Amino acid sequence: DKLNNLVLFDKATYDKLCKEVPNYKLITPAVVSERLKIRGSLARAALQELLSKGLIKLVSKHRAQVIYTRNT
Amino acid sequence: LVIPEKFQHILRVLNTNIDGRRKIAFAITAIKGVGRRYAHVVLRKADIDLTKRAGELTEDEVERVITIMQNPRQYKIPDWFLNRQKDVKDGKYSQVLANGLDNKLREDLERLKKIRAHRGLRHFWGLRVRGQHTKTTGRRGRT
Amino acid sequence: GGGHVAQIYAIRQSISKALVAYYQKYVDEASKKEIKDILIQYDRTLLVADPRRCESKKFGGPGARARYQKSY
Amino acid sequence: DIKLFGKWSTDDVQINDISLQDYIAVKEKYAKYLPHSAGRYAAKRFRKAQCPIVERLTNSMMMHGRNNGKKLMTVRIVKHAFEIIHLLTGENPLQVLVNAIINSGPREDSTRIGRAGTVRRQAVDVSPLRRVNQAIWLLCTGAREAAFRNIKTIAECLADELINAAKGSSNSYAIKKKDELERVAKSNR
Amino acid sequence: QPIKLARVTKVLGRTGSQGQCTQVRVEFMDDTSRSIIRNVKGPVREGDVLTLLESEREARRL
RNA sequence: ACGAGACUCUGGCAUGCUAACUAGUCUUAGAGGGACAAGUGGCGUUCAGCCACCCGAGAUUGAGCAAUAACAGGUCUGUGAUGCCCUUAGAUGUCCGGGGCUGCACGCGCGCUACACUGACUGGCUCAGCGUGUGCCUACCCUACGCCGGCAGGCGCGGGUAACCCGUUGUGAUGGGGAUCGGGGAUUGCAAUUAUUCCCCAUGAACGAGGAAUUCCCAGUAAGUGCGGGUCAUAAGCUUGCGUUGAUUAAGUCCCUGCCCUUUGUACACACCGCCCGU
Repeated sequence: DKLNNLVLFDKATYDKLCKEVPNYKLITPAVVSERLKIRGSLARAALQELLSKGLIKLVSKHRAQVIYTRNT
Repeated sequence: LVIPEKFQHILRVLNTNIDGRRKIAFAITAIKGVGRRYAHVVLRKADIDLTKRAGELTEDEVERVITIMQNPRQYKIPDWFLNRQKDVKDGKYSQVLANGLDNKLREDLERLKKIRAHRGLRHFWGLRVRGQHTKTTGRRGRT
Repeated sequence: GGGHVAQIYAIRQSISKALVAYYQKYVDEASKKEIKDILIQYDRTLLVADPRRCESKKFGGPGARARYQKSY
Repeated sequence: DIKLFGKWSTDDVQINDISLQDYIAVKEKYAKYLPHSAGRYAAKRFRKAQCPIVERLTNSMMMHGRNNGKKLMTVRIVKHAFEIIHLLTGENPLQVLVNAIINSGPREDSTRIGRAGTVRRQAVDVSPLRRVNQAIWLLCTGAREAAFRNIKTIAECLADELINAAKGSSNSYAIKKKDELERVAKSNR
Repeated sequence: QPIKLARVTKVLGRTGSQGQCTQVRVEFMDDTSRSIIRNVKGPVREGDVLTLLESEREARRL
C-alpha cells in the first residue's frame, strides 16, 4: 500500500521540492520520513548533495542515520 | 547525483504479468536465473559501484547479466550457477524462457513415470521422495 | 580476550590498578589515597568481577533446571 | 570539573529540597557517563528498583526471544541520534523532556479482591516508583507498537525516551490508558 | 486529594485466593501525626515512604 | 541413638605463597587463607532468631551421600547369584545372507522448531569447551599438504600413549527465516531405497503468540545454539555432559494437586479405589 509521490525530475516540478525541507522546525531524515512520507534515503542524498555544495562537513557514516553538521 | 531519466510506470522484462509494489533489483524472483552471488560476481566483474540513488534502478544491469548468461561457457567460468545441469537429452546447458514453464521442467518426471518406478509416484502424489517422516511432524505440503 | 565485557572493563581495572600501585610505590600513600578514591568512587565495578558462571546440566532434563516433559 | 557527562553539570541543577530525588539522583558514584555498567537486575528483589531510571528505560525494552538483553542494542541506541540531537538542538529539550511523561504518570492501580471474582478490582496505590515503572514498561510496549508494524522505528525515538525520562508534567498515551484504568478502579473508593 | 508523605511502620503481608495484594501501615509526618493502614501492590521496601495522595483510602483487613 | 546439619566434590577470591626451555606471578595445581549473620541499625519474656545497609569476590551461594517397617513396585532377558515344577530338535549356539516395523483414514507417549534495522554474508580487529583418541583382547583410534571443479576429500604424506599431535579445537509478504523435489566432485558403508554421506538456481508453504486437556522452570533460571562422550563404521533424530548468547515476569499463597511438627470424628484396618443399606 505504498503511496504515490512525484519523483519525476522536471524543469519546473524538480526545483520546488528541493527547497521545502529547511522550512520545518525539526529537520532530520527520520523526521521527514515519518512526517512528509518519503524514503529517508532521499533525504540522505539531499544532505549529501548539500555537503557537495561545500556548506557542511561529514563526521560519521551509518546506513540509517548519517552525521553531517556545521560549526560556523 | 542527478539523472535525466524519467519515472516509468510501465516496465517489462520477461513477458510476465506481476504486480509492481515493492522495490526492485532483488525482488527479481520473477526472473529465474539472475540474483544473489552470481549477479553480485558479474556486477563486481563489471566494475560498477553504489554511488547513485536507490529506488530508481533500470533493467540494463539485469539485461547485461542475462546476456552474459547466454554464452557463459567460452570464458571457462565455473558453470555451477545454472538450474538444471547434466540433464538428459543435452550435455550442454540450453536456454529457455517464459513463465509457467520453468516450474514444469523443475521436475522432469516423464522418464521415471515411464519406467514404472516407485519414485515417479513418490513425486506425483506430492509426498516425500527422499522419505521425510510425516506421521507426527511434516504435515505441511498441502496447506 | 574475546568478549567486550571481558577485555573492556578489564582495561579500566588494569589502568586503575597499575596507576594505584605505581603511585603507592614511587611517591607516597596520601596522594595515592586521593587519586584512587577519585577513580574507584567514579564507579565500583573496577575491582570486582562477576562471579556468575554457567552451572552444570542437571539430572533428567535438557538443562540445569528444566526437565523432560512428564507424561501421565 | 565535576560536571556530569560532557555537556551537563551538577553544580547548578538544584531543587533546594532533599526529598524529591526519587527520579533523578546524581550525587554519588551511581552517576554514569554511559549506562553500560553491566550487572544483573534480577538476583534479589528491590535490586531491579535500585536500577537507575535511565538504565531501566534503556534495557527494559528487551523482549521477544531475539533481542533479549543484548546490551549492545541498548547502548548503541542511546548513543545514536543522541550524539546528533545534542548538537542539532542548541536549545534545551528540558521542557518536553520533563513535561510529557514524568508527570503523565498515573496515581493508582488495582488488585484482586476476596476469594473469587474477576469482574472488578479494588483500587490501591504504590509508592510512586513501582507505579511509574509499570507505566514505563507499558510505554516500552507502546513504543514497540509505534515501531512494531508501524512507521517510526527503534533508535530514532530519542526525543520520546528523553520525554519518558526526565521530570514532571502530563502528555502520554499508555499512561492515559493507565489513568482510565485508574478511574475505573477508583470508582470503588 | 492532598499528597501526604507518610512513613511505613509495619508491613503485614499478602492477601488473595492466590496472593495478590500487600498490606502496610503508615504514619503521617505533618498532619497531626497518627497511624493508619492501607493496602498496596508491588515492591514496598522496609521502612520506605508512601504517598497518600488521598487521606481516606482504608483497606479492609481479613 | 539414627535422619537433618556438620561432612566430600563443585564453581566464586588475592598490589600473597610453593615453580615449569609448551604460557611471561594471567594457564596448570598447593601444606594453606577467606563468610561468621561477622560490623552497624531496626524488629524479637529484647532468647533462639528475622529484615536492611555499608564493607566484602562472595551475605537462605550446584550436586553427592542420605532413619527402622514398607511395596507381593522392577529385575530369574546382567550375572556356575539363585530352590526345580516344564515345553520343543523349528538348540531361541553360529554363517557380508533373508519380510517387516522407514506404513499414513493417525489410537496413544517422548521427540525435530522464534514473530524485523533484534533476524541473517561484507570475512573488514587476538575467542571458550568440559572431554576423547592406536594389540592380554585386536582385525576396527584422533587427525595436518598435494591431483583440483569451489573446500571433508578416491591414493601417498607425518604427529599423537597425549598440557608434547589433532589444537592457541519506509511500513510489513520484500531482499528476511524454506512446502514437496533435480545437477557438480560423492568421504568408500555389499544392501541404506527394506535409517551412513556437502552448498550453491531464490520453483513459493495458514509466511507476523494457537480444540478440550495442558508438562517444565526463579539467575548465568528458561529458552536459542553448537560441541564432546554412551551407543559406534568420524553411524543420533536419543541420552549424558559442556560451553556461547542470554532474561520479561514472582522474593508470594494454600485456591487446584500433594506433603508435614496438632486437635477432632469414624461403624474404615484388604485401612475411603474402605465399609455399607435398599423390592
